Amino acid sequence: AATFNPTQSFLGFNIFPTLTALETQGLTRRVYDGNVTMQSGQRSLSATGGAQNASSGAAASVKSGGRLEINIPSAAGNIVRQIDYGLNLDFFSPQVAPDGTITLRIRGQVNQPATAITADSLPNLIDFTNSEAQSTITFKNGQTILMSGLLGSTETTNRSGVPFLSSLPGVGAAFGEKRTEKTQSQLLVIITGTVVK
Amino acid sequence: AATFNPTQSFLGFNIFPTLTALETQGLTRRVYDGNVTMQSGQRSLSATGGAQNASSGAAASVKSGGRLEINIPSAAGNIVRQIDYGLNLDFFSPQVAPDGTITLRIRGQVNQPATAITADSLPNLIDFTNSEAQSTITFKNGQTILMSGLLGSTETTNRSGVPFLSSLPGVGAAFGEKRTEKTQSQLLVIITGTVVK
Amino acid sequence: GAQNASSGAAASVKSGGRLEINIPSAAGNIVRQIDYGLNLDFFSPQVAPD
Amino acid sequence: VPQLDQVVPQINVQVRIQEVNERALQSLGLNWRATFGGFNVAVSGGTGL
Amino acid sequence: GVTVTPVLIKVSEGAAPGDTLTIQGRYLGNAQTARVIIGADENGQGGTAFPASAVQSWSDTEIVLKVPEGMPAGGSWLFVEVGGKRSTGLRVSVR
Amino acid sequence: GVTVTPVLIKVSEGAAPGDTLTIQGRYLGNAQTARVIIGADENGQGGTAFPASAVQSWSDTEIVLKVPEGMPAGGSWLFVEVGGKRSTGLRVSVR
Amino acid sequence: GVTVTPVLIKVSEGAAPGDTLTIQGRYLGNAQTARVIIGADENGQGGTAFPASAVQSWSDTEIVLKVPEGMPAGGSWLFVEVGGKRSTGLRVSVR
Repeated sequence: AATFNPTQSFLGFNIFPTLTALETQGLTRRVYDGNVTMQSGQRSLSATGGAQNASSGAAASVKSGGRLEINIPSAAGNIVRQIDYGLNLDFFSPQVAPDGTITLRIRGQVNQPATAITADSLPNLIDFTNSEAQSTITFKNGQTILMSGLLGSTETTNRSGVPFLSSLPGVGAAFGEKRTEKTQSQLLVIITGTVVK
Repeated sequence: AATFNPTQSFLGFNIFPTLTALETQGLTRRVYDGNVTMQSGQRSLSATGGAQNASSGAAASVKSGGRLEINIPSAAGNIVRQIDYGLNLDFFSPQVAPDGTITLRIRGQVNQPATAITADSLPNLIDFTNSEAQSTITFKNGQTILMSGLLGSTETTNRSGVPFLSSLPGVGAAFGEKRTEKTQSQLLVIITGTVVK
Repeated sequence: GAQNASSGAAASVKSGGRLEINIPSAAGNIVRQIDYGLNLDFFSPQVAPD
Repeated sequence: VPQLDQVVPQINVQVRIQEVNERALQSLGLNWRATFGGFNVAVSGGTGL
Repeated sequence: GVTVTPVLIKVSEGAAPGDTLTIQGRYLGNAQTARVIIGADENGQGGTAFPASAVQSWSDTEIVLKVPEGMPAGGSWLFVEVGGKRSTGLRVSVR
Repeated sequence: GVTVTPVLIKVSEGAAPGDTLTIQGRYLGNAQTARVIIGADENGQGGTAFPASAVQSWSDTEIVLKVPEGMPAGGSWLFVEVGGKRSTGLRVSVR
Repeated sequence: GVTVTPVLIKVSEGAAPGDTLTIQGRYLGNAQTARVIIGADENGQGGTAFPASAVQSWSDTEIVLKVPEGMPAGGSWLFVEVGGKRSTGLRVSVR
């Protein structure tokens, strides 16, 4: 942004520069290891206290985290729900063969509320950071199998400034800005099991 | 963030530093040990006082904590519920063999309201820190078995500052910030039982 | 009790967030889940002896 | 029964979703105003002469 | 060398001097790498280790022992330490 | 030359010295380009590599090994490093 | 002369030295105008081109190759460059 003034004239040369530079890193880990003991032809349990839960039909379960209780009266049937966050592990239909081969349906889920529940919240819309998987696997007694995996990556790499000068290698940042970001992620769900004599 | 001023000039060198350092630890334990005496073909009890409870179908129970009573009128059927917190232990279908082999369904649950109930609270959404498990186990008279276990871990490890200088080992913290957090957790549910002659 | 677009999938994997929606209505309540981030759904995975 | 109770294959399927976007902008403009005897000329980009 | 926490899933009953004590778990290692500790508290502190001569079998998922003479009778906690790493405990009743 | 991360999908049980250990994956490469590391932690650090003489077969989707003498018993992590690039790990139990 | 981006739709499995690698696409050109590059990264950088003697057939919708000796084993990206223009890539597993 250059201008010319034909009526005045500055004295000498002034440069008035200003520099800015920033660097950052982060690293988040979160690990869960859950055991459940169960039987071959195990059925689900129907207690539910009248509320609806996504793990009602599971033969076995383990949870750790929180739980939202929702009681909304309606003329088409009341909305009475339970939403669980934290860690949820559900096991469905765990048949075992005389060899020791285990067949099983596993869900597994890690989630958190995106923003805290503050007693002024309404149950009409909730945001819930979430990661989930579900499938059926078969393995023999003592083996280890990966049910699901997910690898991610991003990059943004912006740049701005003077035409043809901000794009020069190295000295380009003397004529504008520059910014770059990179992200990585990994999610692994691993299953093993043994027969308990 | 560096600047230059071609019109003035400071006298000498000044450094104006500022240091900050913090360390922290925490450790929470919480333990429950519950007994219940019961029979082999024991059935549930249906009292309920008209309210719905998640332990109505349990052959035996033990509770300690609190209990929310909810009375919401509705045109599709009133919502009349009870939500128990603290410790809840439910036993379902406790058959015992002449050997002394005990088969049993156990739920077990520890939970607390996330924020205190204050008589201005509404029953439409409640937050309830929670941990739970349920499964069927079989063991002989006098043995001990783990029904469920859960091991956790986190880490955050942020870092920020001057490019390439804040990342140097040791002296990196002289050019910016640094932060690290770590968490561990363990949850164990263990069952034993004896025949009472 | 909620409606999700991946209910009929044989296998799934998700990572991102999830919107929970509870709207009472006289024609039937709107109880939905909307997932964002990454959604991968697999339907009907037959494998031949080859 | 021997045919309905056989082992069926177990598989692992991998899906990759890839997305790349690029941008490029280029602006350039002169905006002056001249005053000589009697005349007053202004040239801009929004309005012309 | 040992990074994974061992898990104790089941112990048998009794445990009188001369009886057979069976332990079942997941990452239990070797009899040349690990040891069983009995009489400990909830945190694994205290307690006395079984002698190596008390071991009848030791797989990675099952340990069979013979209870020696001189163990502390009453209730206590049992742990398995594999390569210096402590397992999850179980309560045992020494007769 | 190797840009894609190898994926480990299944390992077998046991792994006592003299037993056969089978690994199944996707981009596992060659026995002349890659190596198997056992005894590592969650991040792949530490651990000891299998000798090249322990390899019975090595396809891009299956590795078959013979467990040598001297591996650390107990639980640990197994990785495959193809062309210097580390795979996703699996937990293995050395007997 | 070449304005349209080639599209790679399918590659076969295996790719061990001496095996046959088949590629199917849309605007794949001529063997005298284009070349196949293997071992590249997600962006097409790096990688080594197949020799012209490795080509068995080359239509505008199918390329058939013989894998030479010396390719980098493991996972990598495969591209076809037609008249200097790069295609969309596919991941290939060199044995």
